[PDB]
Amino acid sequence: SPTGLAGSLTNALSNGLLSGGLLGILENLPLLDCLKGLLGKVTSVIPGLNNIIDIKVTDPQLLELGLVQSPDGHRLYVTIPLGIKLQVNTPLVGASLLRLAVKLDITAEILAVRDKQERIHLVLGDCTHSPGSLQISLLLPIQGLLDSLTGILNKCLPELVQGNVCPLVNEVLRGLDITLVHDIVNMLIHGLQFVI
Repeated sequence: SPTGLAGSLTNALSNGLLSGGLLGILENLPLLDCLKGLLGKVTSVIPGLNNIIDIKVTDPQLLELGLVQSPDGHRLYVTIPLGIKLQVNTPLVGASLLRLAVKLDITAEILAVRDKQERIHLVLGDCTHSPGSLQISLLLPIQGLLDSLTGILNKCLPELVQGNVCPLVNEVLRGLDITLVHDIVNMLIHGLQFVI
């Protein structure tokens, strides 16, 4: 159904994000990089035996976007709610240790800026993980390992999602429908409010 800019922008973004192979990106997040003591050297030095930890990611999720327009009408902030499942494993004995639910929000800032030669550009300014949005939740005295783990995932990972997802956001933005972009730009640059 046809609608104003705010709601057009919302679906255009969802669609691009999905079609641009988000979900895939979320499913291939290099999580074992959140782990890089020397008890790791011991496993890597006994041939025929390694990695007593592994993390496969499952069930990527994009929830519905969210839109806010700055008070001076010059700025948009998109909220991008994400969700993954985490299965913590150990190849050595071969059984699941933890299955975890993780939710998280990226927010992208959208700007119009008039250049040098009287052109206007639609730009992705800031694009961060949203502080306070990281939320782990559990699905054998694992709690020693749970609180060590969910602790680790708290500065590593939001910066990891951010780094993997924002470039896609950058891409979906530029690839947007030309008239939609042209309309958005001219409302943002003139402070005209459309988001509601």
